[PDB]
Formats: sequence, structure tokens, C-alpha cells
Amino acid sequence: MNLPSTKVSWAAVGGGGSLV
Amino acid sequence: SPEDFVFQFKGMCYFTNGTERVRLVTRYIYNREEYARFDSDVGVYRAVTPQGRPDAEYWNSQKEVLEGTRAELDTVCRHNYEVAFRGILQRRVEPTVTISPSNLLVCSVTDFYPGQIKVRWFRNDQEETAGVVSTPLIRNGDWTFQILVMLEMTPQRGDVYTCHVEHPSLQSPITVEWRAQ
Amino acid sequence: DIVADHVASCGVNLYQFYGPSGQYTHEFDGDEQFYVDLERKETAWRWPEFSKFGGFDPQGALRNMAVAKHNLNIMIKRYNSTAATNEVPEVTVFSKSPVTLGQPNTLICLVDNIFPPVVNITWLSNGQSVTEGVSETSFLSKSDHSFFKISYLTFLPSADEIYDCKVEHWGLDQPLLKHWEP
Ligand SMILES: *[C@@H]1O[C@H](CO[C@@H]2O[C@@H](C)[C@@H](O)[C@@H](O)[C@@H]2O)[C@@H](O[C@@H]2O[C@H](CO)[C@@H](O[C@@H]3O[C@H](CO)[C@@H](O)[C@H](O)[C@@H]3O)[C@H](O)[C@H]2NC(C)=O)[C@H](O)[C@H]1NC(C)=O
Ligand SMILES: *[C@@H]1O[C@H](CO)[C@@H](O)[C@H](O)[C@H]1NC(C)=O
Ligand SMILES: *[C@@H]1O[C@H](CO)[C@@H](O)[C@H](O)[C@H]1NC(C)=O
Ligand SMILES: [Zn+2]
Repeated sequence: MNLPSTKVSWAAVGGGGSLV
Repeated sequence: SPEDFVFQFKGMCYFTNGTERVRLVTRYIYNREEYARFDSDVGVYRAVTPQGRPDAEYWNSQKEVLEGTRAELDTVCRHNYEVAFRGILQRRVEPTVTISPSNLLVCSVTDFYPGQIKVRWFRNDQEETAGVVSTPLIRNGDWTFQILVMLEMTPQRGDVYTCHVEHPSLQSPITVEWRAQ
Repeated sequence: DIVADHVASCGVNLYQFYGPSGQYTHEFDGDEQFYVDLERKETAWRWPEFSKFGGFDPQGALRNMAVAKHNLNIMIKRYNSTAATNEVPEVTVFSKSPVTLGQPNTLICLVDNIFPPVVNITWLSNGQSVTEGVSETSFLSKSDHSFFKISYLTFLPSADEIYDCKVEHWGLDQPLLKHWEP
């Protein structure tokens, strides 16, 4: 019996900030 | 030192009174800061910090995502408990009890599971309350715990010391005696 | 802190830029039930005894790691490339059970307060590196989101034995050497 697990939700693209 | 950036997702299940009260909290973490979360007691995703707002709004707007996460309280938490946890909770590993002087007398209670345990010191069958110091419960990492309990000895070499241990794996308490050579 | 009789993580999904590398495990009341080795793509058990409590389709972990990778990249930008802070780990060494000459035992090296989750834990017998009989846990989670990791050394107690656990971490000024006090 394979156990169930929570799924990681896929983040929304673009939400502010800038790479430094 | 090399730079690093860390992401952590924790699908946590909290159980109380068997599975009568269960709560699912999925945590989205950047480095060590949780920024978004789904709490089954809340029912929708919430931004924990400003950086999680884009996701909370996005995920709550996706029917499949929201309904799927709401269903995890049962499909993950409650079913994992049925298939695996109920059995793990029945796991019993009897502790090994050994006494040796280090004046302090040390009672080493090792290799037991679960972590709930009660260790008491007795001197000539009189329970000792003072002069007793215990280490915190020690997690070995291999599904066993250990704990050490020290007792301040008296000057009388004739005194008989007994370490009394109670644990769920024991029908009867384990008692180990020690007396100077 | 949430109050409960028992707590499980189904599961702990970790992914980091350094490497990059990830980790997938399920924990119950603080111990590792199983993990998915992302390299060989198999669900495995550091303690085979627990396989009877259920298997796991590794593809679930692989999918979650791909999503984790996507999320990390997005969060780095949202947080303006704020790097992880290297915390100072805490090390303790102790035996699994009372030591008796000639009776096999195990030395345990606990490395607590780990962050980021990158560390080298090795064992030294009288100053020399020892690899035989060494094993370790995964990075186990903590509520403050740091981690702890335990390394094991099986050995035959002998007179004149000398053991040290050596820990390398970016949060330390220099490798930490913890001597086992029998
Ligand atoms: C701890 O949890 C138990 C078990 O509760 C039951 O199992 C859970 C997993 C959930 O599915 C619950 O919905 C479910 O009730 C609690 O005991 C249960 O309490 C309820 C309410 O008092 C009892 O219901 C009664 O059932 C009888 C017939 O059996 C009816 O005639 C009554 O009208 C009423 O509906 C239920 O019997 C009882 N079951 C058990 C296992 O004892 C318990 O209350 C809870 N403890 C605490 C401190 O919250
Ligand atoms: C991120 O960078 C933006 C652009 O410079 C700045 O306005 C904002 O205050 C910063 N906040 C963080 C750390 O996300
Ligand atoms: C761990 O050891 C490897 C191999 O020697 C080395 O490349 C790396 O820098 C070490 N990491 C740490 C945290 O010191
Ligand atoms: Zn169901």
C-alpha cells in the first residue's frame, strides 16, 4: 500500500522584488 | 562561504484523541521564514508575510488547487494515520536499565519507544525526591530514546539503591538494584 | 506552537540552490519513517522495520521537487536575493547504550541547529578518518525551520579507544571536533 502525501502548490510567476 | 537559498514545504498533520481532532497545516518557507500557509481550520491559503500574497491569491483562485488542498486533511492526514500511524503507535521497545556510579549514582534507561517514561529512585525502598537530577529525554534518531537520571549518594555503603522504571511496553515496572561492593 | 497528541510531516520537502539538491522524507513524532533517494529514484528506509507500515511512489517526491525548484527561483526574486544565514550548529556525542569492553555499541553524533542544510559529519578514531560502520539520518526538521542531523558509528569497545566526531559547516569559524567522553 503506497502512502499519500501533500502536494506542493506551484507559485505564481512575478510577485515583485528584483535579483541582486 | 558559498551563498545558499532554501525552500521548504512542510505538509504537517496534527492529531489529538486518535483521529477525532485532526488539523493540516501546509507551510511554504523561504530560508527559515514561512511566507504562505494553508490551515485546515481556516480553509483557505493565507499569506504569512507580504512575499506570500501573490501565492495566497493565486492558489485560492484555482478551484482544483483549493479543493485539492482542502481534501488533503482526509486523503493525507487521516489516511496516513489509518495505514501507517495507528501501527507505528503500537510500536513498543522495552527499555534497558543499568546502574553505575560516576557522589552520584547514574541510572541509564536506554533504547525504548515510545518516549513516555517514568523513572524513580529509591534508597532502602524509600523513594528519593531530593538529590535527583535528570537529563532531558534523548532522541537517538533510530526510533529509540534514552534518558539518564542521577542520584546523590549517602556516605553509608550499606544503603541499597533501586532505579524504578515505568513504560508502556512494560506490564510490570522494571526495578534494578545497586549496592556498593 | 500547536498543541497535539501526535504530529507528522507528510512530508518534508526541501530544495536548495547550493548544488542544487533536495530532500524528501516523511516524519512521525520527530522520527524519519522513510525517504525518497532522489538520485536512484527509489523510496527507501534507513530502518527497514518501518517498510511494513507502507510504501511510497517516488514519482510523488520527484514531482514535488520539480515544483519546489520552481518555487525557490520565484521566491529568491521576491525576496531580492536574500541569502540564507549560516547559523552556528551545536554538537554532542554520546553512546547508544552503556559501554562494555568487547560488546558492540554505537556512538551517536547529534548536530543540532543546522542551517542552511549543508554539513559534513565524519568520524575520527585516534585522529584518523574512519568510514566503516558509519551511517547518518536525513536532515530532520525543527519547528524553527532549522534542522538536526545524526551520524552513527558502530564500534567494538576496546581499551585505549579514542573517538571524535568532526563537523564542517559554514556557520563555524573552523571545523568542530567533539571528543567522546566515555
Ligand atoms: C474522542 O473521540 C471519540 C471518538 O469520536 C468518534 O470517532 C472520531 C474519529 C470521529 O469520527 C467522531 O466524529 C466520532 O464521534 C469521542 O467519542 C465519541 O463521542 C461521541 C459524542 O459523545 C459519541 O456519540 C454518541 O454515539 C452514540 C452511539 O454510539 C449515540 O447514541 C449518541 O447520541 C452519540 O451520537 C460516540 O459514541 C463516542 N465514540 C467513542 C469511540 O467513544 C470522544 O468524545 C472524544 N473525546 C474527547 C475528549 O473529545
Ligand atoms: C525588495 O526590493 C525592492 C526594490 O528595490 C524594494 O523596494 C523592497 O523594499 C525590497 N524588499 C524586500 C527585501 O523584498
Ligand atoms: C564538505 O566536504 C566537501 C568535500 O571535501 C567540500 O567540498 C565542502 O566544501 C564541505 N562542505 C562544508 C560545509 O564544509
Ligand atoms: Zn477518506
